[PDB]
Amino acid sequence: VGALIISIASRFFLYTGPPHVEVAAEVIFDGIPGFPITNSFVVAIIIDIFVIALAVAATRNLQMVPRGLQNVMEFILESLYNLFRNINAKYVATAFPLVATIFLFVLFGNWFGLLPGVGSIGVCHCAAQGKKLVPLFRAPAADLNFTFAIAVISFVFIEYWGFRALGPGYLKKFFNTNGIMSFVGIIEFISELVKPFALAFRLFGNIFAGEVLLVVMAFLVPLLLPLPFYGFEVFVGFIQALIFALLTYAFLNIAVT
Amino acid sequence: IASRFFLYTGPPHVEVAAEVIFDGIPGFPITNSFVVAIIIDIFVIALAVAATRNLQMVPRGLQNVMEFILESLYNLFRNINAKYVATAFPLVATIFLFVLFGNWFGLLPGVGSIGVCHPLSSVAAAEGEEIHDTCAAQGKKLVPLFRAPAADLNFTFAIAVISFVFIEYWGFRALGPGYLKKFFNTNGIMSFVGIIEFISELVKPFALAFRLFGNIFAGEVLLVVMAFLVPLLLPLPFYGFEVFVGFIQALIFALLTYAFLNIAVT
Amino acid sequence: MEGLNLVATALAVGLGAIGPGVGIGIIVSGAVQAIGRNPEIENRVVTYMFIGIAFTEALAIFGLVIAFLIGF
Amino acid sequence: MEGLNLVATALAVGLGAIGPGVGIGIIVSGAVQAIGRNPEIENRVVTYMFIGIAFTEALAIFGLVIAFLIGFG
Amino acid sequence: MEGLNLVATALAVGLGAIGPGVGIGIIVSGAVQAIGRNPEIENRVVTYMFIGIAFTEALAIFGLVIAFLIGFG
Amino acid sequence: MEGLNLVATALAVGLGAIGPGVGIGIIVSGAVQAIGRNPEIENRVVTYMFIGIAFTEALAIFGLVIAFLIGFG
Amino acid sequence: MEGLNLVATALAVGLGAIGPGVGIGIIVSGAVQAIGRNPEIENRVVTYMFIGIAFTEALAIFGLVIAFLIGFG
Amino acid sequence: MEGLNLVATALAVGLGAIGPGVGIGIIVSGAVQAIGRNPEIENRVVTYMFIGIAFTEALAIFGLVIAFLIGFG
Amino acid sequence: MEGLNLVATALAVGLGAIGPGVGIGIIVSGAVQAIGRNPEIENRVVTYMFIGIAFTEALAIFGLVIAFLIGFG
Amino acid sequence: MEGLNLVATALAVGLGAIGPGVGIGIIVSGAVQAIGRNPEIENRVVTYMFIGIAFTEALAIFGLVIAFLIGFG
Amino acid sequence: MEGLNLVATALAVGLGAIGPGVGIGIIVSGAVQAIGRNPEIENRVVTYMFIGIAFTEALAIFGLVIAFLIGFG
Amino acid sequence: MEGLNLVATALAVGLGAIGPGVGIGIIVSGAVQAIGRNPEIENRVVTYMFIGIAFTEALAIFGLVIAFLIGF
Amino acid sequence: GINPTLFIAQLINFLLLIFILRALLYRPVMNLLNERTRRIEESVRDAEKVR
Repeated sequence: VGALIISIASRFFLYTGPPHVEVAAEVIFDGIPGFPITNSFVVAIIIDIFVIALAVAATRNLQMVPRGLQNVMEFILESLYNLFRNINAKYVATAFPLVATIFLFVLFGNWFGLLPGVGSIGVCHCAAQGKKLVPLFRAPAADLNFTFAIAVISFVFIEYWGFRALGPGYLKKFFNTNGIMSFVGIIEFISELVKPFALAFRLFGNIFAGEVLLVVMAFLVPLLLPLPFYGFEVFVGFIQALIFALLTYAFLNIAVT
Repeated sequence: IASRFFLYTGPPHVEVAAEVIFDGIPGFPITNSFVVAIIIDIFVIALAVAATRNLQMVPRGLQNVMEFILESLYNLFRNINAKYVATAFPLVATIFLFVLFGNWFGLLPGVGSIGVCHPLSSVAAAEGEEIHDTCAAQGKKLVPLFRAPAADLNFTFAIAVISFVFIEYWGFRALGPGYLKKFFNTNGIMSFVGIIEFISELVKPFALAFRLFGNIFAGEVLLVVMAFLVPLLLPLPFYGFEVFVGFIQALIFALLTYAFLNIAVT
Repeated sequence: MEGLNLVATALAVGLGAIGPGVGIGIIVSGAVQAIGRNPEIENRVVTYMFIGIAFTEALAIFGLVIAFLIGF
Repeated sequence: MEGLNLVATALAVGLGAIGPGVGIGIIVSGAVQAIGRNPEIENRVVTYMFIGIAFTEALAIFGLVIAFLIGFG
Repeated sequence: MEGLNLVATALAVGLGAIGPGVGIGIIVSGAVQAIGRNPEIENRVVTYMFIGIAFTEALAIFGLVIAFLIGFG
Repeated sequence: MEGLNLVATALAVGLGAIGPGVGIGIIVSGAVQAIGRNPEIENRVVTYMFIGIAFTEALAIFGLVIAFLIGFG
Repeated sequence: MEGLNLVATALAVGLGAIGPGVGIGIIVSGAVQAIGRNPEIENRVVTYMFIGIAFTEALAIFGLVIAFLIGFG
Repeated sequence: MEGLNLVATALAVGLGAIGPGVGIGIIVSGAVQAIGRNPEIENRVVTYMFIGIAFTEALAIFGLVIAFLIGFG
Repeated sequence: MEGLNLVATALAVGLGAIGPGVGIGIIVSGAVQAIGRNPEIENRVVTYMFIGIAFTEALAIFGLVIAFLIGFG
Repeated sequence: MEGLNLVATALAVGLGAIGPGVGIGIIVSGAVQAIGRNPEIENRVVTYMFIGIAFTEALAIFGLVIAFLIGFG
Repeated sequence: MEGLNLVATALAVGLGAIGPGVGIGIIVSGAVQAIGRNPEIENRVVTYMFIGIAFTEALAIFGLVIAFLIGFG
Repeated sequence: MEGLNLVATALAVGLGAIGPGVGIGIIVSGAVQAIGRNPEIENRVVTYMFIGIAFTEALAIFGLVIAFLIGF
Repeated sequence: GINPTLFIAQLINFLLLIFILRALLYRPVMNLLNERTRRIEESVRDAEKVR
């Protein structure tokens, strides 16, 4: 294609308005007398349905020679299994399902955030009407509760497995050395304490920054300008999923050792 | 060891001032640094005369130490340039010895204590004491009769100017009209480099004098502040660092003078 | 003193860009240099490279998250 | 002050382009030094370089986004 | 006059992230180069590098928690 | 207090140029070192060099354009 | 001024994370490189690394103490 | 105030000295080291050196011309 | 207007921890590199390492003394 | 207020010292190392070194000139 | 406003610790590495390291002395 | 407001300490390394070494000079 | 979001998903991989047995 692109001035004809998407919390999807249904819980359930559907479609046959969707499903699992075998020797089977789920779920959550209608389709609670518009299908990782939940389950998993593998040694570390692990030990303890905060905040901030980047680049020029940033975002969603999986597995490996 | 750092006897504050003019009853008034420099020069002359009066084979005593220092200085100077290892030795060696003596004089007792004047008193629950001085009466400031000779800008400026003049004279001795060919030669981009080199050569003596005076003044001020912080046992590492730094700067001044002479020659 | 929160946000995001950006650059350069010298050890290297990049981005995202908390 | 907005936008951009620039330069220098020896790895390291470059751009673009969030409310 | 606590929190977090980021960057670069040079000494290396990333991160976290005491309380 | 916008433009160009400039310097140094090491891959190195330069220039371009948006309306 | 007290603690802890963080980072990078080059010198390497880490963390300790004194009064 | 223009142009010129100055330093050091290693390709990298120099100078010029727009108003 | 000195106290510590400790780290790196290759030279080089560490610590002590002077008047 | 021009000149000279100073330091270190590695090509690299200096100092000179303009009119 | 002298003293002392501290660290690390790789040349290398340290410490003491003149003048 | 001249002088002298300090550090490290590699050329390089420091010193002196122009 | 009830609800949702996914395809895929590597090892052993 030629570089003499003249459609870059489409903001005059198509103005998306100011970046109204600035909410740092959840918005209720449907009014239910029980617990509220957030904009992220509904897309979490949608991702659950999609993951279950692909899992049952790729394992309905259990063909010896994987082909089509079965090979696609098996390749990423083989890659993750080889990765965790490289990281640790005998703890791959103990932690593989949890890390694989916590990778795939956040992968599909970040990939859903780039889908059209995330920042546009919504429900009145619309500027012409008297009800303020709230967006629909807010990415689950943008919600803080989901990130805190995965961080705290990772912390529980690593602490429980370290304690089980090391007996009473992992419970109190080696604070009785008094020569070296007397000031390094408390630093390691506070690092472990703030590790779930870092793990949750990384994903939350990355996804929030990505979505506000999409909104701002739509605000500036909504034609052919945010394409490289959209490519970067669909790349960085998978990148952040792999980061979360690799970091939680490596933290488990360094805690058990 | 960790319970003898009493602060009941400490300075009320830190006296940081410029050069203090002495009384000067007769004509040509002198300063407090001038008397210290004269005393240091007298001591250096006495030591040199003691070394020279007993000169023979197998030196021992102060003469042996003087010979070792002279040999080390000669080796250091010949490591840079052997053309003027003996010709430029005099001024550099004298400046180094005078700087070392002035730096060592700053650690002697009585520096900032004797005032020429032309526990209960300490404040409780305070990091610093508030003990009044002897010369606090009559609105005086307890002018220090004893002070570091290098802590005055006049002596440092004079030494730097003399070193620069000596370097310029040695360069102009046998180099032809090379200063004009090296500075602003009007040969491509070399003119800017020559102008910058000339500016650096002009500012070098001011830089050296400022460095020496600032180092001496900052060492004295740091020692005073450390004494005001804790009465004793706290400033031992700082005093050792200052003692090492005095000799380091005394040697560095001579090394820089020799290097400047070599660079002007080459 | 209006607009002070904007200055706070700018300062936080700028410092979080300056620090972790240089950290990311150093990490990636060192890892690619090690791979170029020793391509056989690349599989063992890439995991730790991602770990370091994750830590740097964690600091930067700390800055950005505190900026978001300041803005709202 | 009334003028703190635009300065903040500037402080969002100028402070946001210091570290990413140095990181980009260091990344490209490392990739070039790693392509001088064993250019048959020319794909892989460059791919990692791309990973790295994205991360640097990410930080930079964050500031730019914040700048717009300061530039127009 | 009134928004100084927000500026304090922002400065605390930014200055606590600007330094340890470069620290962990050089830690990871050195550890990677040592791993590539001598894979047989990896184990101690890993522990030591984690000890390193135990230190600097904590310092950053210290700044963060200081900001956590500044924004609230 | 009306001159704060000029300070904003100055900061946006200055701090936006101090980053990409050092990166460009490191890129050129690495490229020249690689040419010294392996001239036959030289052209390929040169290609990647421009890419790296472009990215830094991109930031510099940003550091210019928003500055005008600070200078102008 | 009503503020200018939280900013003091913020700046103190931030710069005390700037300095010792990069210092410990360079310490760990050098130590791990020396470990990779020389395995059996690990005892003296570890001892000198710990000495340097303590000497570098003394500044961070001073900064934290000063910040605590400012915050408490 | 009535002096913010002077501060703006001074900061702009200073940062334009900061960035391209370090860029030029790194470029010259790398080019000189590579030329000393291998003078045969010297002229070639010199061109690239100058190219890099020009780019760095361009950034400085940009800052300078912005300061020019601050110098006269 | 009144608490600025407290902020100054932070600076008198804060930046005072930036230069020395990083330099200290650099020193340690060199020192440990000197033991990665030459074990028996440790008695010659640890003294110079301690001298450099003491000089950087003296700069830090200058900062701490200034902090004490501006924290009590 | 009153000292805005003085602060402007001081900041400009300080930035033109921090940038070009490190630039010429890198230039001289690289040139000296290259000369030590190859004394036969010394003249050429020396000229290149001077050229680099003749650029870098020039930038600093520009800053000083700008400061003097702010000092005078 | 009121206590600008103490702020100036703290800033000058902090920057004089920032710069020459890194300079001394680089000098000592380079000298120790060269002595470790060349144990028969330190007889002048140590002296050259000391004079470079003297230059950097002279700059630091320049900062300290100017800060003292601000605080007591 | 108080006197901004003190702040100006402090900033100028401090930055003149920052820049030329690191420049001198890099220069001395490079010269020491080169002397340790090839001592037979040391005089030449040490001459050049001093030249570099001179320029850096001038820059620092320049700051001090303008600092005095703000002092009085 | 700050409320602990919604937090615990999302946590329980995640636990239910990891438990149903680990028993749906993770175990069959792990068993398939184990069977494949057992097939490879018995193929090698049976070639040795052929010799």
